[PDB]
Amino acid sequence: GSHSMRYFFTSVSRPGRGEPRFIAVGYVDDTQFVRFDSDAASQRMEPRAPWIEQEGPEYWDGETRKVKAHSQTHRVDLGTLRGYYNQSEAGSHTVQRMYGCDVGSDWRFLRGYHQYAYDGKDYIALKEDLRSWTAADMAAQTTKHKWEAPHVAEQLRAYLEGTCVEWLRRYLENGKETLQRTDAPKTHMTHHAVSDHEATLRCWALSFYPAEITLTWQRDGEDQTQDTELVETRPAGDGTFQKWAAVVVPSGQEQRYTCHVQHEGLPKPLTLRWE
Amino acid sequence: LLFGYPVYV
Amino acid sequence: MIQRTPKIQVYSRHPAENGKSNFLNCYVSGFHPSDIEVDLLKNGERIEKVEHSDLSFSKDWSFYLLYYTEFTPTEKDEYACRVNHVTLSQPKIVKWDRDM
Repeated sequence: GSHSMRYFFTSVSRPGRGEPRFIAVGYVDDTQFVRFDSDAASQRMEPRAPWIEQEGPEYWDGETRKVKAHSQTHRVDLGTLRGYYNQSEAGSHTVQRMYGCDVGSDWRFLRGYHQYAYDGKDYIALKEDLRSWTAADMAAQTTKHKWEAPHVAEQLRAYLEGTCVEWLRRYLENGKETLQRTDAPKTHMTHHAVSDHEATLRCWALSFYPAEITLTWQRDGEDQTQDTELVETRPAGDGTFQKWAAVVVPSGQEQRYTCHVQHEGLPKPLTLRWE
Repeated sequence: LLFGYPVYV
Repeated sequence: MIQRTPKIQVYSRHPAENGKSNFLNCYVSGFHPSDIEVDLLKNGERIEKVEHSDLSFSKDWSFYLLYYTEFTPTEKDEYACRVNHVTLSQPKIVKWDRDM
């Protein structure tokens, strides 16, 4: 299948209560491999996947130096953005940053990305050409001009299209058993009477990896989209994911309804039913 | 591997 | 200024069966800002040994966390997750329902 490496960074200012909170996590596909937390004891980038543990001290020292430069960059940004939007010193504000790269199933570069948000709203984001920024407002156009200066634009380019890709592949190789795997959902349905004329039908998918899954209910072939309760895909905690979709069915009509599961693990999409 | 050159907004 | 409500799910890692050790999860997602308080409850008492995931977010910027603890389900013990967040005028209690 296709693969991705993503880093996610959150900084939250906390006026009067010391330095801003900074959390960074990296992921290959839906598996976390590293963390940094400004509030933890170590003040180091820390392993979170068994396969990354084999990296030497040059890796750990360098990622720690690098993650701390991201921390410091965000600490300045928080003041900068408060000045750009004329906000007071007293409130808490959030900056979020995500970047990374996708590769196709031949492991060659597909796309690279770098997106930034301020208070949960889009701020600036890099287009697919890795050169042009989409800027939210006037404040972000100032950011755009800084970041599109040719020296700066090139360091980012060389990261996303080169380094990010090379290290993703290295990680894919080193963590083969975890990362180059597909776990097909284990599926079942349940039925519960909410009254003597109505029943909840619930379609379950358990133990699947990667997280991407589509679970939909049909009534005689028509999509029951506005009448389905569909929960957010959620982690089991052991490296696999879970999801369910539920419909409330007038009792006697169970056979009309089919659940449909699509997942890269299934060779053919499944159709489940009360026959 | 992290990006080596984050720049201020 | 952006505020999104957490969607709270309480659930076990494995299909629950009485007498086997499992893991009790409270997944909170879809929320903004990041400040959130999450407790797992056993018979309405706060469970003290509770780990949580590293703060992360989805494409739409909204946060998610998993809170988790080892437990052995029995027939009688009631489990729940209690969540507080700026979007909630009081803490929200979601009971564990094994039979879902």
